[PDB]
Amino acid sequence: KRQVASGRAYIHASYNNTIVTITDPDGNPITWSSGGVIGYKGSRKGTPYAAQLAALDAAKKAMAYGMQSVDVIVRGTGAGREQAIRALQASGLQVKSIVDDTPVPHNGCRPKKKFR
Amino acid sequence: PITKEEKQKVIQEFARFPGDTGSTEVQVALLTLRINRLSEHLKVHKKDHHSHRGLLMMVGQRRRLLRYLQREDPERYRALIEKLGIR
Amino acid sequence: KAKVKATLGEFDLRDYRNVEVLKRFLSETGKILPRRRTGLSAKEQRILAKTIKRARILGLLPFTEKLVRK
Amino acid sequence: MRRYEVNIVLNPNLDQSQLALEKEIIQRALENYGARVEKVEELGLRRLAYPIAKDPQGYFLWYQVEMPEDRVNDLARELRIRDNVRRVMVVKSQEPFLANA
RNA sequence: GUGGGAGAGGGUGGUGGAAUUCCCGGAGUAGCGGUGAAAUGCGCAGAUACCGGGAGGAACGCCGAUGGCGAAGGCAGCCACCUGGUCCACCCGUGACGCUGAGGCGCGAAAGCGUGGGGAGCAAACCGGAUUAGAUACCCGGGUAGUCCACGCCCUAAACGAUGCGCGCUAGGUCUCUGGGUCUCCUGGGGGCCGAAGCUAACGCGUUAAGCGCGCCGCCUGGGGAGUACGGCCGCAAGGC
Ligand SMILES: [Mg+2]
Ligand SMILES: [Mg+2]
Ligand SMILES: [Mg+2]
Ligand SMILES: [Mg+2]
Ligand SMILES: [Mg+2]
Ligand SMILES: [Mg+2]
Ligand SMILES: [Mg+2]
Ligand SMILES: [Mg+2]
Ligand SMILES: [Mg+2]
Ligand SMILES: [Mg+2]
Ligand SMILES: [Mg+2]
Ligand SMILES: [Mg+2]
Ligand SMILES: [Mg+2]
Ligand SMILES: [Mg+2]
Ligand SMILES: [Mg+2]
Ligand SMILES: [Mg+2]
Ligand SMILES: [Mg+2]
Ligand SMILES: [Mg+2]
Ligand SMILES: [Mg+2]
Ligand SMILES: [Mg+2]
Ligand SMILES: [Mg+2]
Ligand SMILES: [Mg+2]
Ligand SMILES: [Mg+2]
Ligand SMILES: [Mg+2]
Ligand SMILES: [Mg+2]
Ligand SMILES: [Mg+2]
Ligand SMILES: [Mg+2]
Ligand SMILES: [Mg+2]
Ligand SMILES: [Mg+2]
Ligand SMILES: [Mg+2]
Ligand SMILES: [Mg+2]
Ligand SMILES: [Mg+2]
Ligand SMILES: [Mg+2]
Ligand SMILES: [Mg+2]
Ligand SMILES: [Mg+2]
Ligand SMILES: [Mg+2]
Repeated sequence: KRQVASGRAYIHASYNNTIVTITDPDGNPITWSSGGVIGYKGSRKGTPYAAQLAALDAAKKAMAYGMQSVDVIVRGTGAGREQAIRALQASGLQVKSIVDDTPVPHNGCRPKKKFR
Repeated sequence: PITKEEKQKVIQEFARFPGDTGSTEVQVALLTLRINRLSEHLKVHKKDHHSHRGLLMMVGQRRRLLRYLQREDPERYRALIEKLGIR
Repeated sequence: KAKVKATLGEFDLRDYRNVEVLKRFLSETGKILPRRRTGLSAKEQRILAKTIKRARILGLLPFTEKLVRK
Repeated sequence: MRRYEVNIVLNPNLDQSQLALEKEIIQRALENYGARVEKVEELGLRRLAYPIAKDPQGYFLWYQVEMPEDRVNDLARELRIRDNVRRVMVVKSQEPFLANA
């Protein structure tokens, strides 16, 4: 009910999960998916296969919205951070460009004990 | 801070003779100038401790030079002290 | 590979306003390039870093950028 | 009195009345604080590397001046109080250290 | 003295972007988070993800180094101001004015104390979830003091180069930071690495001495008891000498 025909795709990948949000050229989201949206529940959500399935599910929902041309934004690092982009390439969506916009601070906040 | 104008003014004021640069009198004069400058800088900025250590060392050097002058010639020592208003 | 200073003129390392030449010393991202790729001495690099930060605060050089093709 | 360089980035969208007004206000600020103006370079419209005050562009000014030292910070504050002036960076003048001489 | 130089040296005020959190709004469904697995937890009062706006605190990515500065503790965005130390060249001035230093005085990471502010993130205590034979721990989710600032205390440390300060003498080689020079190089002054002689119980040190000498200060005399007791002094207390 939108007929967007073009937009962005943000891939947020971590070591516990990978999620894909397909949005429009001025930032508002259209659809999304993740390792928990699909069957997997626990650490299974962090596998590259779950990332591939999440990317494919989000891409098919975008097809339902009528998406053809997609720009890719990538934030984070984890298993399947690349598999998501590979499935997104071979999903049937013409990939416009891939961009890694992983937010990194300028040494602002103190991390948790795990991260020091 | 201390530019060449003020520095040369003080040096030509405290010289034992035209051309003299490193007389004990001139050394104590320039020392006392920087001493007063720093001590006025330390009226404000009470938390500047490294500059205070520098001031301690300058005080020590000026006191050593004054002790030497007092040992060698007491009259010129009195003249210098009265001219600068110390001790 | 070519180092930045090797292909450059007799330019001012203290000019924070010349974006044309200061852009050469930034990476694909907004990061300052190391001395391995700038071919500068320690003193030259130390001056270049401060001039780059000056230009950044004046909105002439990017604080950070986005990586492509990743 | 030392030599300084004042960089002024203000709103680009001004028309001639507003721009001349802001520029004459900067002039009056320079007069009131004892800033002898040695030279001036007006670049104007320039593409910023990052948006400043929601605007991707800015209007540039550069003044090489000679003024007393203890007044530089107060002059900078008075220059910043203006709304349209988005960036003020006063820099002590320096000699042109060269490279690849 | 003159003339140059490098620097996260200190203090004060200003100022920039990234990121976290929170709030407002848009769009958008069903989970997010987290782990070796999980669960507490959060989510239909609309979360997570995405976009725009606002607020606030704290810390400064790339540059960055095996680097620099400082007497030590220690000191990293940028700008301005106030200020300390230091190095080099000139061979200009004074003419032994020097070295060390019991006491004293000042400084002194973190944590801690008092009064008043501040509070994002982190986080002793604590509240829960797991794990386990048990879990008072490591792992996960919360969370106070605190961490931050002003002022006044506290005087400890693996406060380490486990190497007190100063001066002279005793092969070089190699990397480096910063000056000067007639600039394959030389000559100072710092930071490393090999290694002459020599030293050392050995490891190792070796012109940055743990070598050869000199001056002065501090300290040592088997381990446990024990940095405890008593006494004194200091401290609001903790406690310190
Ligand atoms: Mg997970
Ligand atoms: Mg303004
Ligand atoms: Mg500094
Ligand atoms: Mg400072
Ligand atoms: Mg919302
Ligand atoms: Mg609920
Ligand atoms: Mg619930
Ligand atoms: Mg509820
Ligand atoms: Mg708040
Ligand atoms: Mg680094
Ligand atoms: Mg200085
Ligand atoms: Mg002579
Ligand atoms: Mg003589
Ligand atoms: Mg001494
Ligand atoms: Mg003593
Ligand atoms: Mg202390
Ligand atoms: Mg403390
Ligand atoms: Mg307190
Ligand atoms: Mg936490
Ligand atoms: Mg915890
Ligand atoms: Mg239990
Ligand atoms: Mg000894
Ligand atoms: Mg040279
Ligand atoms: Mg040193
Ligand atoms: Mg050397
Ligand atoms: Mg031997
Ligand atoms: Mg050795
Ligand atoms: Mg020795
Ligand atoms: Mg020995
Ligand atoms: Mg003892
Ligand atoms: Mg015994
Ligand atoms: Mg004890
Ligand atoms: Mg007794
Ligand atoms: Mg007692
Ligand atoms: Mg008592
Ligand atoms: Mg104790």
